[PDB]
Amino acid sequence: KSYANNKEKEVLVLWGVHHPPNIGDQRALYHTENAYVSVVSSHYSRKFTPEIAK
Amino acid sequence: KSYANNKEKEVLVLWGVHHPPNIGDQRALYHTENAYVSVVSSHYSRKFTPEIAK
Amino acid sequence: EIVLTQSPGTLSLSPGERATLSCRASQSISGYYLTWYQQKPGQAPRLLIYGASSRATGIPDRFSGSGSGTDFTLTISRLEPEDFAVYYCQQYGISPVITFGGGTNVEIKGVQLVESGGGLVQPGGSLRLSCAASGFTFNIYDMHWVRQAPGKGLEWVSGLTTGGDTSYSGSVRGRFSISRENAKNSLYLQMNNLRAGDTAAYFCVRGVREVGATGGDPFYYAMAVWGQGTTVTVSS
Amino acid sequence: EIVLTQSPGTLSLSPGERATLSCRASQSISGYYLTWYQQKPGQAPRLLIYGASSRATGIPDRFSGSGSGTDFTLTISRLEPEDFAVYYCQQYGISPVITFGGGTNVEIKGVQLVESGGGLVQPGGSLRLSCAASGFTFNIYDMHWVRQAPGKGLEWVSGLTTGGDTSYSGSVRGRFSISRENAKNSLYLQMNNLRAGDTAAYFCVRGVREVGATGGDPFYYAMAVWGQGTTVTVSS
Repeated sequence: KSYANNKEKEVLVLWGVHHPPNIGDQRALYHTENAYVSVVSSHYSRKFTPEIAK
Repeated sequence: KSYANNKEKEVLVLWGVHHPPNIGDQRALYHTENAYVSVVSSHYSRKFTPEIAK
Repeated sequence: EIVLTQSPGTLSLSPGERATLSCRASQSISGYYLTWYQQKPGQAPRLLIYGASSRATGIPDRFSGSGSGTDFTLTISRLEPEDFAVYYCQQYGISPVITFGGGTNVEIKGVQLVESGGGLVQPGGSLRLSCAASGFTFNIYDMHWVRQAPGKGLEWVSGLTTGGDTSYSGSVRGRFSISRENAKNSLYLQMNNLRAGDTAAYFCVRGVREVGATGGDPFYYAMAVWGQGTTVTVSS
Repeated sequence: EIVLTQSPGTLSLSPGERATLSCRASQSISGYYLTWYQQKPGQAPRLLIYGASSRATGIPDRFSGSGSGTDFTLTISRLEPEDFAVYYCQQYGISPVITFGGGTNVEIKGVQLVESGGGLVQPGGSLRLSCAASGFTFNIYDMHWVRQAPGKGLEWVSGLTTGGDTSYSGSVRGRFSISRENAKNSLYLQMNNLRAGDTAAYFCVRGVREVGATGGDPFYYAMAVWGQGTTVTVSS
């Protein structure tokens, strides 16, 4: 999914990257042990690939 | 591939990391969905593992 | 949420036998969406199966199911006289409404909650029930109050998530009112305008781990655990 | 670039038949390096197969090939009278020189470009052709001018990448000269010192996506698309 500005003012955006404390959540909710997110812009961009950390 | 200085002067070096906008390029050109580059020095070193981002 | 239909509401079969039971709905409804129970008359219900395949804790291997979409199914590998029981079919609506099959009797041929206040009122009257918790964190789980007439199909009276989204039936709503207390580790159900449709045995029920907490509890989209229930009646 | 040799330049076969055709070269030449065409006499060519295995767009499944190194091959699963046609074998030299097989007639027993200026001159004379584009971005692709004598093997007259690396044949070079215009969406071929070897039908051809652009165009190392061509002649 995506968005770009139409308002012509500047924008401030927030998001999160889930780290369960156990795997049974991870398989139950999302059904992949693989994590891969890619939050992308022109200037900034970054990916996220976590595991469970107790 | 590699290089080290023989000129005894300081050196300035540039390179790039390809992000296609579609996969058919990626398979056609390079024939791996996997990206892994490793640009390495003594002090600096870094790897690069991108995907397609539209 | 959708009307279900069990298949069959009672059956009579011999030992050393399978038993196929099909709970199917109006619409096609996606499959980690149901769970499956038993109950002995006099005992509270017990949890067996969830999501049309997968199996609960403290178990043999014999009860096993299948099916998808509109037609969900639980089957049985072996029948035994210790299984002499009514089995149920309980589904979490996307409209957050549990819906119930009408119970299925197997006849074989030859931690806890605690309820509070069950009993009599006058019809058109007013009465409250409470429940209370023991040995867990009543914080987390989405709770449900449930009813049952004797040897009848269940009905789901009400439930509430821990962030306040209520769900009732359109008939029962307004006449009942709930309220929850996690610091108390207890629950309340104030009730008014009571007629013979309420003449039934009720149950307090702990359901669903909401998203996040420490624990050695996983979650399903099944119940967690029941209570022993209690009788409530109008008369004169 | 290398001389090719098709096998056979004509054949006569019945319906409901395969057809094996082998285009092989001097050297061994690596396999995503060829593409394969048809043409009906009167029609422009059409694209079928590339890289000795893989298949173009808007297709049945019947034409299918194999081979590697020196000997490339296209085979056919079924023959039909709608296939009555000459098939070609066109390869991108590492010396950036397209080379051509001599056409292979199947006989069955019982968006666009536009050319400009084809016609007559005197031998030893001088004349220009143009081509012009429609409904794409003439920016991107590596272009090729091509020739064909009637019912003869083709010859590749010239082509140019979009960064200026020209390629001609050693015979044809100097007598022809090209120039490209992407802002115009058009192409030019000024030509001088013209003899009967030029008495032939020519074609303007859009080839290869260079590296990088937005689009729902992939690339091969085949052609993209042809034009309808036009006749050119010397006489007196």
